[PDB]
Amino acid sequence: PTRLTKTRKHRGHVSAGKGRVGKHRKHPGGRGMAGGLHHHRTNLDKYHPGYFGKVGMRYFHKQQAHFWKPVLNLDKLWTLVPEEKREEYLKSASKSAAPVIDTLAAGYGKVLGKGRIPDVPVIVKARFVSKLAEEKIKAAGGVVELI
Amino acid sequence: IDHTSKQHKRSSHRTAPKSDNVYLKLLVKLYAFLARRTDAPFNKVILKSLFLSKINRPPVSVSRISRALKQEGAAQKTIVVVGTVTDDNRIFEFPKTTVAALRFTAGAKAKILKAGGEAITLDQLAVRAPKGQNTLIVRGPRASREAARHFGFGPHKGKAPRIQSTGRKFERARGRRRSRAFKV
Amino acid sequence: KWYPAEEVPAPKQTRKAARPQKLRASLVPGTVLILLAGRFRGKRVVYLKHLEDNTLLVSGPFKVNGVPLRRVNARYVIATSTRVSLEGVNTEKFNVAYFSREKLSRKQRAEKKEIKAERIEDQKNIDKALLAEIKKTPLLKQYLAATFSLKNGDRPHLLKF
Amino acid sequence: LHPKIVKKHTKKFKRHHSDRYHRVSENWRKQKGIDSVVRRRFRGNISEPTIGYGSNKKTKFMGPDGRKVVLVSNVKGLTPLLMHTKTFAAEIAHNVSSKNRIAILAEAKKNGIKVTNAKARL
Amino acid sequence: QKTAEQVAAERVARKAEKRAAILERNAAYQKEYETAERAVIDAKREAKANSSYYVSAEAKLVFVVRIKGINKIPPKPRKVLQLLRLNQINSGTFVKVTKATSELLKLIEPYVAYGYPSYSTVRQLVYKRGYGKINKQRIPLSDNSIVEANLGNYGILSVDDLIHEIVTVGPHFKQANNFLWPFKLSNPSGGWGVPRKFKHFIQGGSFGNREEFINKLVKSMN
Repeated sequence: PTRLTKTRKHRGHVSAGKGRVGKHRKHPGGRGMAGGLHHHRTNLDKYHPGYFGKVGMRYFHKQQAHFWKPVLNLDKLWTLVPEEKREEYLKSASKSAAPVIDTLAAGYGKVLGKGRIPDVPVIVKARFVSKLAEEKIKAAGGVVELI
Repeated sequence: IDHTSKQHKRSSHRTAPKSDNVYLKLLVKLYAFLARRTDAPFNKVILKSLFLSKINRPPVSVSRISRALKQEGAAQKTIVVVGTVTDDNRIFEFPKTTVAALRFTAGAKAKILKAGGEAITLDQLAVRAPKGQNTLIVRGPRASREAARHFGFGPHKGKAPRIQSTGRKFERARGRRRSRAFKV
Repeated sequence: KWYPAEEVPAPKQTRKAARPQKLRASLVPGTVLILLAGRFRGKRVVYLKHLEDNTLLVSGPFKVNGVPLRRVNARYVIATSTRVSLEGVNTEKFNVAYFSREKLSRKQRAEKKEIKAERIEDQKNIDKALLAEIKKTPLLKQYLAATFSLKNGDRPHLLKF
Repeated sequence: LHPKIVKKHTKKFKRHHSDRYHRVSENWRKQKGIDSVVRRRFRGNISEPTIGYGSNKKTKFMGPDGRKVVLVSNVKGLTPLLMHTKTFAAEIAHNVSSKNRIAILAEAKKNGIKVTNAKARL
Repeated sequence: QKTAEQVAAERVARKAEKRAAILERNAAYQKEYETAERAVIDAKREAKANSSYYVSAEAKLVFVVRIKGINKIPPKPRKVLQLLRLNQINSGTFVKVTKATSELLKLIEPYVAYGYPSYSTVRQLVYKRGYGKINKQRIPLSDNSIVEANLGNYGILSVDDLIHEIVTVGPHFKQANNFLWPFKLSNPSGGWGVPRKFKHFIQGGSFGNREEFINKLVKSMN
């Protein structure tokens, strides 16, 4: 909408809302990140830090797949169990009949223990686990199978 | 004439909803009617909390609601939310309760109704509770928004700089460690 | 979208009573009055009665100065100090009705009307009595005939009338 | 018992230097000028229009009669103003055939609606 | 809806009771003023007989009229002219004199007139240009049942009963005078009785303290 934009509303007023001393010249501070170390350091020492120099080692040809491992919290965990078939399990698995949760197939790597599951046993299947995540599953009743 | 203060200073308060939303302007009208004529504190609150913008009415999780019930001497109170009530699967045993909200999600409407509870809307809340008899107003957490982390940035405020991406090679060197000049 | 309401206006119960005109102390019945304004401006006259429409019923005898039995507004008059005693004058039947009036038709143009017999007779019955009182004190009849006018070397703010 | 329709500032707000240069129109414009004597309100210059000048809300949009002026075009456009004869005053629009005017005016005089023009070409 | 015309016979009876109670105060206050006036006269006289000079008590109550208009005042006595609430020109107060408030008067001494008014003056102000500060808002004192509603907590159940609290400087002066909205006196009908308003009372000009020549003035500015 051009009607609604503020430049319509400026029409008549000399300076288009850019002032008269300061003119609205073209690139009066340089371009696009310039004088970062010079005359913008002020702004680059607030509002950014870290913004110069090279911390840390390199990785040539870092494929973004060896760095996959998307987490899954133990709170969430049960959501990977089907919606209809949940009502039933969460109120009575009673060992040796536990709803297997394949986190991998559900698109997760590490099961990683934030929240607090119920006392119902699970049998999780996962590529990784937090020390605690296991501890929380074992103490609940289930186990972590690795894959 | 010497003015102490700034003259014609506006409210600084949504007196009306900048929302266009027909129905919500019914739901104001009714609560405005009440606020005035009841002289119940509670109605003046609801009326204000209708006008809040979306940012300021953040979603109350049916988990949170549960906590606000587990409070002492409040397990039977009618939880008035003014905002969305969102489903939360981190909790399990969500108790049997009435809840007025502006909008529920089909997760949370079902998760309440499964318990034996009652998903109400703010008009139905008005019928049952004009003055706000046994209500218990819940608000979502306003300070935990993805913007508000960036708000008030600087040395050494302990806050989030605005960056698209990501981790290292992105505001982790000069001015983020003694080893590259200084630590902010 | 609106279109205003066509119900009229009822006026508020206004709090104004109709108390009577209190005149200035100079205007005592019998007083000679100079009409400042009107058909007979200048003409000294006599103030016979304060009528109910806040108008001084006046004559100045028509037989003396050609100023008839006539209403005159208090404010267009100067009360002189001089009076003629009005003990032998009727003035009872004179009132606002006496000067009933009709804005007849509303004709204009193309080309001394009359005067009712009762109007002329009541001129006489008042005048005839007045002339007897006026003839007592000297040159008063002569005074009433002549018309008032400010001369040069007059200063109305100092004329005591 | 209606308020007298006073207009505050009847004189037209002609633009500064409307007379001076022909290129400038008599239609109002705020002098934005930095110098400007109109802008600065120097005694002896034109009155710039201001909300102060506005007319009383009772008497606003009301003409000489005390009647708002609705633009009528056909008879069906006149039918909203039927009971409201004292507060409205049809103006049969410019762009209407003489033979249509004749029909509207009849159905305005039937319903007692004061028509502002008409007059009626002749 | 029904029995509403009986409530007129109810409430007007309670008001016929109040107007008596308001009368019997105002009769007493009149006795209080005339005796307190006399008792200073008598005290002056009795003492004069005995060789001794009786000194009058310092003026409890002071009335600050702003003189100078807003717009070239320094910051400090602008702040103080904001604390007395003399934000216009030609505006008034009643400031209960102390040391504290003497020294506020010493800051603004060339932008104000002031002095020690009288019942008469305080009376003439309050009936004419007396307004309340009623939910912020400049509501006038019109009818003494309004003052009653506002200040009824601190006593003060008529406009005259407020005047009392001003004139005498009662213990509820602070609420009476904050309820009384600042006076907006006109310009003095006589004139300032000078040529140059901004000078002080020894130098002709209308500013500063002028003990009792405030009464003469304000009665005109009213």
